[PDB]
This record gives sequence, C-alpha cells and structure tokens, in this order.
Amino acid sequence: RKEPYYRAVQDEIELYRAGYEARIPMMLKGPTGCGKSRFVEHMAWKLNRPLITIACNEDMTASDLVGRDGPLTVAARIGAICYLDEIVEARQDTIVVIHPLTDHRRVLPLEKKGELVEAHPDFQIVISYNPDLKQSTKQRFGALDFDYPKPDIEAEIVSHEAGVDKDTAEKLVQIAQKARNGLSTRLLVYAGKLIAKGVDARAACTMTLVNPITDDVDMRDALDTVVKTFF
Amino acid sequence: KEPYYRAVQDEIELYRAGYEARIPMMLKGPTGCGKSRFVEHMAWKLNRPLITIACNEDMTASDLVDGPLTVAARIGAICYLDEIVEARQDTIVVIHPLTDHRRVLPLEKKGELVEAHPDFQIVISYNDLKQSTKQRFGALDFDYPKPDIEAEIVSHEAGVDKDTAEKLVQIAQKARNLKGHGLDEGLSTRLLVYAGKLIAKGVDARAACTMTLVNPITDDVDMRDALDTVVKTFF
Amino acid sequence: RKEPYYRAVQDEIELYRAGYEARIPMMLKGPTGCGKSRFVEHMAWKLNRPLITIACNEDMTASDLVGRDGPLTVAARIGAICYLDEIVEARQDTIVVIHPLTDHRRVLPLEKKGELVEAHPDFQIVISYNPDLKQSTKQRFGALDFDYPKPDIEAEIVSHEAGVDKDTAEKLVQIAQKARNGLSTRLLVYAGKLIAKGVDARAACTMTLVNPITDDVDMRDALDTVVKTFF
Amino acid sequence: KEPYYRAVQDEIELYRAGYEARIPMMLKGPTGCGKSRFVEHMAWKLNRPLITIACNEDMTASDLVDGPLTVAARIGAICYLDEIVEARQDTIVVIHPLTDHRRVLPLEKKGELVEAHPDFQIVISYNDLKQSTKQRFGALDFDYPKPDIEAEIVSHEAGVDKDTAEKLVQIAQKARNLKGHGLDEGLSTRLLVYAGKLIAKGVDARAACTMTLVNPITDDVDMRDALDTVVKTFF
Amino acid sequence: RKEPYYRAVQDEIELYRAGYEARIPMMLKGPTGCGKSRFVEHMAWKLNRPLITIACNEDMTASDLVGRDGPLTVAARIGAICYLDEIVEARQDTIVVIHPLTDHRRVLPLEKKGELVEAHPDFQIVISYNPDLKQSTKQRFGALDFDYPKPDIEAEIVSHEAGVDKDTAEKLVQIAQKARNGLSTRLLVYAGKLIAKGVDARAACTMTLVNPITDDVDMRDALDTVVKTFF
Amino acid sequence: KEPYYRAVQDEIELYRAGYEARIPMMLKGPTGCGKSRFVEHMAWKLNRPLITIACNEDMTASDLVDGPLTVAARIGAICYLDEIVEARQDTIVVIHPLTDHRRVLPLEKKGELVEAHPDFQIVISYNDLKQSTKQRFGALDFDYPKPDIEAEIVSHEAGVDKDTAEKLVQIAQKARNLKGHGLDEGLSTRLLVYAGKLIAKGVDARAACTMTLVNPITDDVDMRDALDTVVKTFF
Ligand SMILES: Nc1ncnc2c1ncn2[C@@H]1O[C@H](COP(=O)(O)OP(=O)(O)O)[C@@H](O)[C@H]1O
Ligand SMILES: Nc1ncnc2c1ncn2[C@@H]1O[C@H](COP(=O)(O)OP(=O)(O)O)[C@@H](O)[C@H]1O
Ligand SMILES: Nc1ncnc2c1ncn2[C@@H]1O[C@H](COP(=O)(O)OP(=O)(O)O)[C@@H](O)[C@H]1O
Ligand SMILES: Nc1ncnc2c1ncn2[C@@H]1O[C@H](COP(=O)(O)OP(=O)(O)O)[C@@H](O)[C@H]1O
Ligand SMILES: Nc1ncnc2c1ncn2[C@@H]1O[C@H](COP(=O)(O)OP(=O)(O)O)[C@@H](O)[C@H]1O
Ligand SMILES: Nc1ncnc2c1ncn2[C@@H]1O[C@H](COP(=O)(O)OP(=O)(O)O)[C@@H](O)[C@H]1O
Repeated sequence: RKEPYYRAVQDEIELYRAGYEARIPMMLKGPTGCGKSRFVEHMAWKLNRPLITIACNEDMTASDLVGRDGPLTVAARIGAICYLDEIVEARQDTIVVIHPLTDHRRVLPLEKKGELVEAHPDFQIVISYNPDLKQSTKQRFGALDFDYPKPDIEAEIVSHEAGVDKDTAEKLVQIAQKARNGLSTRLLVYAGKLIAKGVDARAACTMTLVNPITDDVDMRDALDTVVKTFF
Repeated sequence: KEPYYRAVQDEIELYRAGYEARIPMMLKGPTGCGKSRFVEHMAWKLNRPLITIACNEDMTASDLVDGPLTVAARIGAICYLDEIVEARQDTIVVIHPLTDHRRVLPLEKKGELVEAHPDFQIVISYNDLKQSTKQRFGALDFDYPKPDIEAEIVSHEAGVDKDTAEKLVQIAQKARNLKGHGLDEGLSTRLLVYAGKLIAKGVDARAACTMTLVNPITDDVDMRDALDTVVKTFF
Repeated sequence: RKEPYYRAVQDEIELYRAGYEARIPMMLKGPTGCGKSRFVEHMAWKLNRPLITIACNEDMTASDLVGRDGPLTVAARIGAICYLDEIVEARQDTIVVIHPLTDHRRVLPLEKKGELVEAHPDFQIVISYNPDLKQSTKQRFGALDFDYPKPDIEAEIVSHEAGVDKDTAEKLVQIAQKARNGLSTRLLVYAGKLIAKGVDARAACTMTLVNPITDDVDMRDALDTVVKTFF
Repeated sequence: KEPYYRAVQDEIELYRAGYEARIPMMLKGPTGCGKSRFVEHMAWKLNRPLITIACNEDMTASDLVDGPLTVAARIGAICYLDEIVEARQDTIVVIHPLTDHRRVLPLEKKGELVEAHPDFQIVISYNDLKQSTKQRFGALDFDYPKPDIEAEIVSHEAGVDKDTAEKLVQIAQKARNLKGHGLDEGLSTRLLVYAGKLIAKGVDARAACTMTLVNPITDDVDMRDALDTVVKTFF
Repeated sequence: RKEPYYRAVQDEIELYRAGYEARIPMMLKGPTGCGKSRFVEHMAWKLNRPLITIACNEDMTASDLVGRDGPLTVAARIGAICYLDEIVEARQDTIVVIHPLTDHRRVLPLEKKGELVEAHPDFQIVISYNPDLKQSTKQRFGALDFDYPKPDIEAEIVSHEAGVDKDTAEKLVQIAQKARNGLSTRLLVYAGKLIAKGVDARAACTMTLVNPITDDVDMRDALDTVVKTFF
Repeated sequence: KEPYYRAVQDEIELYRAGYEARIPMMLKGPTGCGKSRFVEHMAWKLNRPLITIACNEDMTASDLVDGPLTVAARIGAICYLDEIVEARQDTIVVIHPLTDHRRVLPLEKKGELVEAHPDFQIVISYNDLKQSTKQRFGALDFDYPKPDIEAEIVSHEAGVDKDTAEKLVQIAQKARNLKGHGLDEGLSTRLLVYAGKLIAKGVDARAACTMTLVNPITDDVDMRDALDTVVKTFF
C-alpha cells in the first residue's frame, strides 16, 4: 500500500493512535471533504492495518453489512479497520448491528448462519459523522472534531494535490473561506488542477466552486464576484 | 465517426482539460439541450471508448458493478451515467471510491479490487443527490443555444431550410419566456427537431408545431392557445 | 387480426401515420373512454404492425417492463407498437426505463442480463395520458389531443357498437353531454346495449350513467332528472 | 340447486339482460346485504358455471392469471371477484382486456393469448378503484331489503318464526337509523341471521341480540345501551 | 392437555358454547389481560378441540397466515379453533383472507397452490379485539364483552395463580382498581408471586404495577402513594 | 467467573426473587448504565447458562426461533434479548407464548411445540413496544450510580486511581444536570470509563475528556465549551 498524503492540522493523529490501542471505537466529525476519509487511510497504513470502507446510505440493510458474507464480518474476522463513511445517511436501525462490536463484548451474531464470530484483537470500527444517530450508538464512540484546516495549511494541501504554485492555492483558499458564508477541500483541488491545464482561473473556479454546489443563479454571481476579487 | 455537435460556449475545451486532469464531470441543464450528445462528441474528439448507463431505480449494485462501470475502469473509457438522481442510492455511492485519488472500484463478493485505467473518466448528468456526492464532481452548466446556433442545429437535425428552423426557434423563444408564468420548463431542442421533420415530410406546419411544441408541454387550455397564437404568426 | 371500429373525429389518423414513419414517439391525451386505446389498435392494424398493450399502474416495476423477458423488450425486438396505457398511474421512476427507446439512441440495456438489444426499425412507443409525468419524459413525445367527439359523431359510434337506432343513441349522448357537468363513451355503449335487451330506458341509464361513476345520492337525482328529460 | 334469494327490486331481470349483453357488472352496497348470494342465484338461474375469487393483497398476477379468471374465460363461466378494492392494482388492471370489445386475457410468460368463451362474464363487488376501472362496469345498487322481505329472509335463513324475524328486523331498523349519529354503518342482514339462530337454539333473545346486533358494531357505551334499550322493548 | 384455570365472571362460557355449535365466528372484546386468551384455551379443552394461536402484528402478511402451509390453513383442515390474538395490530388487508372462512362459504382459496380446502365441520375462528377493523370484518362476528372482573372475583384469581393469601390479593386488586384511573390482571399475579418470594410489598408492586406501564415519574409517585395506602 | 458488578440498589435481590418466580424481567434505563452487565452478574450468581440476543430489524422469526431463544428454552438458561424495541414486531410476539403460564414456544414449520425447561427465563432491555407486550414483564428501573459507587466502578473498569475517577464522575455529574437544557441524554458510564483509560495510558486528561465526554454527545458549540469549562476546572 502506498502512503496517502495527510497533512496534520492539530493533534488528531496521536489521539487516534492512543484511542486505537485503547480498544475504544472512534468517530470522525466534520464537514464534507475536510480529510476524514483520508485520515483513516493514513492511520490504517501507519498502524500497518487492513482497511475496509463502507459507503453508508438510506437503502443499506443489515444483511448488506453482515452478509447473506459481508464487509463488516470480514473486517471482524481479519484484523481490519472498518470505516463506515456517512453514518448519518444509513437507516439507524441497521447500525445497531455493529453494537455487539463496539462495547466490551466483541462479537457479531450471524443468527441467519448460526455462528458467533471472534473479533480479531486488532479490530476497530471508525465512523464518519457530518456534522441523527441514537444515544445508544453515539455514546459508544470516542470522537475527533475535524474541520477545514487553517488557511495556510489548506493552501499547502491544495498545492501538493492539485499541483499549482502557492499564490494560486492561497487564492483558492481565500475564495473558499468566504464562500462558506460546507465546501469540500476536494473542490479546491479540482480548481487548481484545472488551472494546471491552462484553464482560465475564473472558469476553473466556476466549474468547481460555484456550479457543483448551488443551482441558485444569484448565489453564483455572489461567488463569482469573490473569484474576481483574487483572480 | 464525429457525432454532430455545435458548441454554444467553451464547453468543448473546458471538458477537454477537465478530462486531462481525470476529473469527474457533471453536465447540468434542462432536458434535450445536447448533454447526452456532447459526451459522444467529446468521446470522439478525445479519441476514446464510451460506455453509457441509463440509470433507473431497478438498477442494483451488481448490474453497475462484467459490469459496465467496471468495464470502463478496465479499458480506460469515459463512463457516462445518464440521469443519476433516478438511481437508488446504493449505486450513487458505488462510484465514490472511483472519484477518490485512489481511482478504484471494489468488485466485492466476486473477488479482487479493481484499479482503473489511467484513461478512465466518470461523467454524470443532472438537472436528489447529497452534497457528499455533488462536491465530488466538476460541473458544466448547459442551456439552450442562442437563436443563431440553435437554428443551425435544428436545420441540420431536422433536415429543413434555415428559414424554417429560425421560425421554430422563434416559437421556442416565445415559450421559454413563459416559465414561472405557466410552464414548468421551457421548450426542448428535441421537440424543435421533432417539429421540423414533420414539416420536412409535408405535414402542415401549424399541425406539426401543435403536436410537438404546444401539446406535449401544456395541459392548460388558455395558455395553450397562447402558444397556438405564436404558431399562427410564424406559420 | 380483425379491424377495430374507429370513427375519425378529426385529422388524428394521418398525423399519427406521419409521426410514426418519422421516428417520433407518440402520446395520446384525453379523458377516459374517448377512443384512445381503440385508436392505437386501429393504427396498429392499418400500418400492419404487431401490438403489445401495457396496463400501467402504481405497483408496476421496471423488471415487470423489461423482464426478469418482459413486454417492452419483446416489443423492441420484434417490430411492434408498445402501448403504455394509463402512463400517469405508473411510478414515474419506472418509466425512465423507456427513455433509451424514445430518443435517437434506440436500445434497451438489460444490465441484469448483460445484453444491449436492437430496436427493430419498425418499433415505436405510444402512451396514454389523462388528462404527472417528468419533463424529461414529456418532451420526448409528440402529442395528440383526444376528446369526446362531436354529438353527431358520438351518436354514430353508440349506434354502431351498442346496436340501437339513432334516436336512442342521440338521447344517450345528450344525457352524457350534460352529465359531464369524465364520462366514458363506453358507458353509453353499455346503456344502449341494455336497451337492446328490452330494458327500461331510465333503468338502462341508471345502471351505466349514474351508478358506476358516483356514490353521491343527490348527484344521482340530478343525473336521473336529465335522463327523464329525454327518455 | 337454487340458492335461496329473495329479490328486493328488478335486480334479477336487470342482471339477466345485463348478462345477455355480456356486460361486466358491479354489485354496489353495504356488507352482508345479499350481494355474494345474488350472484349464485343468477349463476343458477342463467344456467352456467360460477368461479368465485376472494381478493386480498397477496394476490399476485399469476394466481389470478390454470388461473381461475383464465378458467372462467375458457369454460364460459361467470367470474365473481369479491372485494376487488382490497386487491393490489396490478390485478385490477389484469381484467382490463377482458372488459374490452376484444374479450381477451393475455396469458403472457406462459405463452398464448386467450380468447374468452361467449358465455363468459366478469362480476365484481364494491362498497380504491380508479375511474378508468369503474367506468368499465355496469352497476346495480344493493341496499338492505324492506321490513317485509327482510324478515322473510331472516326467518328462512335463521329458522325462526315470522314474529321473531320481524322483531329482529325492527331492531335492525332502529339501528340503521343511527348512521352518521354514532354508527359507521347500519346493521347487516348477516348479523340479523346470526341472532335468530341463537334464539332458534334456546339462547335468551336479549343475550342473542346483544352479542350479534349490539356488541359487534359498537364500542361506545352510551349508544350501545341505546341499542340495548331497543332490544329490551321487542324482547 | 391440562385444563387452564378460568374463573367465570358472568355467562360468557355458555354464550360461547351456544355460539360455537351455531356455526358463528366469535370475537372477544376487552382490555389487556382480562382473561381473553385464557378463556379460549378453556373453551378449547372443554369442547375437546385442538387450538392454534396466532399473534397478529403490523408486519404479518397473508402468506404468513395461509402458507407459502400456514397456521390458518392447518386450523381449517384439522378441526381446530383458530385464535387470532391482537387482531387490531395486524394489517387490515391481510385479514380479509379469513373472510371465506367466516360466512356460509367455508373454504380457503390457496390460489398460489391451486387448491380449495375443505373446512373441517368442527372449525371456528375466534379473535381478540382491544378495545380499527373493517365493517365487512366486524359484522361477520358475534362478540363477547370482556372486562376486568369484579373486585372479589379478581382477588380469587390472583390468590389462585400467584399463590398468596386473600388479604394480600385484595390489596393488589384495590391498588389496581384505582390505578386504572388498562392494567393487566397478569401484573397483579406477578406482584403477588413476588410477595410469595419474601419481597417487600411495595417493591413487589413497584416492579409490576408502576414500572412496566409508565415511564412518567410523577405518574409513579401517584401510584406509589396508593400502594402505601393498603400496604 | 464473576463479572464485575456493583449494586446501586436492591436490584440483585429483587431480580433473584424475580427469577425464583420465573417472571419475565425488563431492565429499564439509559444507555451504558450497567444493564447488560447486570444480567451477566445475575446469570453467574444464580448459577445458570446465559444466551444473549442483539435485536435488530433484519432478525426474522427463524433466527430467533437451532434458534437461540429455543436453545435457552431447552437448556433452561436466562435469555437476555438486548434492545427489543429495535426488532421488527413479528419477533416481539414470538416471545408471547413464552411469557404465558404455558412456558412454551411453537417451533412451527420445523415441527413440534417446545415446552421450556423450569430453569428458563426471558430478559429484555428497554429505554416502540405495545402495552400488550410491556405488561407481560416485571420491571427494574436502572439509573446512573451515585458518585461514590460510580467512581469505584470507573476506577475499577478504567484502571485509574480513586481521585481521577471522582473527577470524571464530577464532570459527568455537571453534564447530566443539563438534560432538557441542551442535552438529549446525560453522560454514560461507558464514556466515563473510556476517559480514564486514555488517562491511564498517558493521554492529556483535558484531551481524553474532550474526545469521550464532550465531543461524542454534543454538536452545539457554545454548550460544548460549557462542558470544556467543567473539564478545565477538574483537570
Ligand atoms: N490534512 C488534510 N486536510 C484537509 N484535506 C486534505 C488533507 N489531506 C488531504 N486532503 C484532501 O482532501 C480531499 C477530500 O478529503 P476526503 O477524504 O474526501 O474528506 P471527507 O472524507 O471528510 O470527505 C482529498 O482529495 C485530499 O486530497
Ligand atoms: N450542439 C447541440 N446543442 C443542442 N442540441 C443539440 C446539439 N446537437 C444536437 N442537438 C439535438 O438536441 C437534442 C438533445 O437531446 P439529447 O442531447 O439526446 O438529450 P439531453 O440533452 O437531454 O441529454 C438531440 O435530439 C439532438 O438532435
Ligand atoms: N372514434 C371513437 N371515438 C370515441 N369512442 C369510440 C370511437 N371508436 C370506438 N369507440 C368506443 O369507445 C369505447 C371506449 O374506448 P377506449 O378504447 O376505452 O378509450 P380510452 O382508451 O380513451 O379509454 C370503445 O368500446 C369503443 O367501442
Ligand atoms: N335476498 C337476500 N337479500 C339479503 N340478504 C340475504 C338474501 N338471501 C340471503 N341473505 C342473507 O344475507 C347475508 C348476506 O351476506 P352475503 O350475501 O353472503 O355477503 P355480502 O352481501 O356482503 O356479499 C347472507 O348471510 C344470507 O344468509
Ligand atoms: N377469569 C379470569 N379473569 C381474569 N383473569 C384471569 C382469569 N383466569 C385467569 N386469569 C389470569 O389472567 C392472566 C392474563 O390473562 P390473558 O390470557 O393474558 O388475558 P388477555 O388474553 O385478555 O391478555 C393469566 O395469567 C391468568 O392467570
Ligand atoms: N455496576 C455497574 N453499574 C454501572 N456501570 C457499570 C457497572 N459495572 C460495570 N459498569 C460499566 O458501565 C458500562 C455499562 O455498559 P453496558 O452495561 O455494557 O451496556 P448497557 O448498560 O447500555 O446495557 C460498561 O462498559 C461497564 O464497564
């Protein structure tokens, strides 16, 4: 596995490491595209552990999770980090399935199969939360508070991923900063990456910063005035 | 193999560089405005295979995931998923790991994980979707072409002379003017095409416009005659 | 196939013929029992083409349409006219299935089977619409505006189908005309057909014109006053 | 084989000619008023086989379509579909091509199309249905028979003397008077039957009427004693 | 089969016996735990007849009832008493399935199997109703009006089932009587049975009379004042 | 094999006699207050096998009914069904004949009826359920233990000294005070445990309390700093 590029905003990586070894289930909280998913993949490799990602949604059922085997069960048998992305989207009654894996009992009853699986001692559930869950689900997790990084830091992230000089990346950040009166950092990476293809700066921002997020016209010409301030 | 497409703006070059960065694109705009044909033109201009998916609700994970979306990932082909919003959401999130820096779709159950070809790109069409999904895309905004260009397209697609096409656009122009004033959506370019070809076959122009431009988009009688008023002035 | 009796009210039959040969999908719009279904069957035989009828409803799914093969697919392979009656009743997300058959692309992706079918060059979709659909579905169709025919004409239709003299048929029409302050022409055919069995004229109308349509009592004795005007 | 039926109106002759024209009939009216028994009497009087279908929601297309509805089409038998409104709607529309001038049900999947026998007729029962379906039927309106006739039926069905039957109808009469004033629906003839036969077996008439005429139709206590007041006057 | 202990409150047992032999379907109406289910089992054995109980619920379907064979069908073939407990809870469209068994026609169409079953001449449907059904379902049944028995009688029932002296049972009844400003008689049996285990009288009532029924705090200290009146 | 449990009240003796009468018990109270561990302690103290069921919605009749609930009936073991309300209702009513005087579960389809062992007991957990089901149970009301006892539990479970545990409880005390004033539910004992063990591993106590006591239960910022104020006073 190649190492995923994650730039630490604060002390979130040792808090996770501490939390991981300490048996406790982790919850990541923040807006869209603030590096939550990437953080997991960075910790998954840094701790030298397998990674299984689950894109949760409103139509996902329990048997999609445990099997008919399923991702959650596989993640339980082999020592893997099970990342339930977008936990809010999923039906909240399909998530109580993970409850036998989150407290001191660490097993998964596949009562359709008549089997009680072992939880590989190196197993942990991490979930993504933006920005509702049950209290019997919330209060079984430790929580990290993620957010869009400091302007200097985000500018470093954009330049590294999109492939543009600092001066352009700072402008993308300053535009984005005022744009969130959330707006994914990935959209800034897209914008810069387009500029790295000889695309008009405003057009690059129009494609990524004003069009994918809102279909309100007078919205756009409020964000396309702030793009014209810097670019 | 160039499919007929007339650019209204910088969409051809913007999508070009948009593909050069392998960025997931979203085509936004009204129905029948050239979105589905724009992809074909770019798939030809960028010189690469194209796989089209018509998204409905009875489209499970399996059929999207031997799977067409999986095929475009192997070959390195532009994957155009038309009308994504209609598809149930356990599909919309299937494309999520293909929108990451990873470039990878998980062929679970069946076996291995699939790392996509460097020439692969995912394209969707859009007028719901979550902000988690919308912000994974770059976006181009399509609207009905200006009278000059639109008439050229109609004339070419309908097989009618320039004069007839201009009048058809003129009718469509007077009808798009009425959105929020009686129409849920202005007149499509597709219906403009539909009209000229009835005319190109000898059908009375007033009748041809009635069954393609007036009737399909309106049930209200007093504003349907308003469109009929327009037709009787240009034809 | 025996020819279905269709009496032309105006220029709807050459407009369909013109529209058919011209690749465009047709939509029939009008009240219940104004001869929409019959018109299709008349055009189906007159153009010497196979006919597949689909009774759309709120519980009909896409796999009921394309197959698990289905009617729509069969209609696509062999050169047939696929008539989707009562298109408003069906779930509007199950109808976007026909979209790949209605524009210039003319195919049907059976992604459950891994097959892309050819559209037999003599294939067309016609739908029944009373009196909502998506704009992405509406604006792919040409539309004919059907309605209950002129009094003289409907009287001819009733006499031909029910089997009664003109004088009785005119009365059924005049009653119906004022009854629609819709009311199917078929109910008039039923009424006359009962009169052709030695049934009291008012009783024949009571069974067909006032009872099947409304369960409001004071409604009935408003329609049973107009039946007593003519009969 | 004549099943016991007493005509309240011209329903027997109206249905007779209604069948002679092979017209789809609908029986409208309250529950337990003789609708399901009227069909049997006519199926006997018109001298023809009869197939009855009890429509619920777990009645797919297959079970209606070797299928009973298909059987009546082959043989030429009156097909009585009881409580149509309860059935899911992909069934209600199965009968549509059998209500046309065609007289034909499509046995799709399995094979051929099925042209029905000239002696076939479809009958439904009704107190929802679309106007597209309701206007495919002729309709007869059933209501509870007038005191003279109703008592004769009760006496015959219950096996009680004329005097007892009249009082039971009298109780039912005073209860149908209260609809919109405390009762969702008046007292059925079926419950009137139920009462006499408890009485025909030696059960105290006040108790017999209580568990058949009062209790099954009312939960409200102060109007339940209102019905109990009626019972204690005739019994 | 051992005889179930049922104490007759009034003339409900001969009315059932009379109703049973007289072909008519029976309905039991009353609050929770007033001896409705027990009454059926008492009549089932006293009439020397097999008994099949069905716990109706909002997710129960028709095929759960008739088979895929099912309980209702089995109860129809062999001469058994089919007891549909909690009929209000079930989907009311899944219960019209029993309609062909409740009138003079006594059959069950398994149209999925292509079979019309005989109704064993000794077959009857009894249902539990607390305290809505369709009129086409209601008016096919005879109805018995059950209720919590007279204080003297209920005290006899508690002493017999729980195993406590009269004086304790009367107190449980008097507490319960005022508690229903329903409250199951079974909760009184539980309370006394706990007292028969050396449990504090108020604690025994707290576990059964104030805690299982309400989660309102100021409710509890209104019922725990009346428990302190007698105990 | 005694699992660590500290009694807050008479729950151990009340459940003891509650089992001696073979009465179905319900454990009521907030999440993470020791309900699931109380059963284990009693299953050990009463000297008998224990089968635990985690109830979700995709738990049909079959998996509850070779079935664990059936197993506890044969063996004579306490059957703890955790979070019953989450389970679909055709399961909640499966336990109904096991709550009667009969003591019997019907293994239908598969065959015979199953009479349970005299040592069998059914236990559920609860904070919906019908009154028909709730009144089939005896009930014990659990709440978070008083500061003395709670700190002892935290200290034991967290592996921290008495002083640290008391402060953690103090923080939890100041947070349970805020329910109805900004919090949907007070701080669990489980999160109190979670905090001490980060501290028992060298994590900064202010950070440890932040990610276990503050962050998991609050999204509102101005009252999240209110909890942060509390943390900065005790740590
Ligand atoms: N430390 C970081 N903070 C913020 N964004 C980052 C960081 N490191 C990488 N990114 C970029 O953010 C983009 C989106 O992050 P993502 O994993 O989608 O966040 P989320 O899971 O919260 O949506 C990635 O493409 C990545 O390049
Ligand atoms: N450059 C163009 N701009 C607009 N419309 C065009 C252009 N070229 C062709 N068309 C016509 O406009 C119609 C647009 O419909 P299509 O692109 O197939 O679906 P949609 O636009 O809804 O994705 C086509 O029928 C086509 O004949
Ligand atoms: N030209 C016509 N106009 C109106 N009604 C007609 C015509 N020709 C036949 N009919 C009669 O109308 C009846 C109902 O027509 P139908 O096909 O049900 O219309 P729809 O499909 O709009 O409900 C048929 O039984 C037919 O006999
Ligand atoms: N001519 C009649 N009119 C009214 N009721 C009758 C007549 N003949 C018999 N009955 C009795 O009335 C009851 C009507 O119920 P039934 O006809 O079976 O169901 P429904 O009337 O709801 O279709 C029957 O139980 C029958 O005993
Ligand atoms: N005659 C009676 N009246 C009231 N309760 C009784 C009677 N006989 C027994 N019981 C007790 O009532 C308890 C609950 O009765 P149950 O069958 O649950 O009533 P329901 O079916 O109305 O809920 C039983 O445990 C039984 O011991
Ligand atoms: N006697 C006790 N009272 C309260 N909490 C306890 C006790 N003993 C242990 N605990 C701790 O409290 C937590 C309670 O969670 P648990 O009992 O497993 O779930 P729940 O209480 O939600 O059923 C456990 O993690 C356990 O470490």
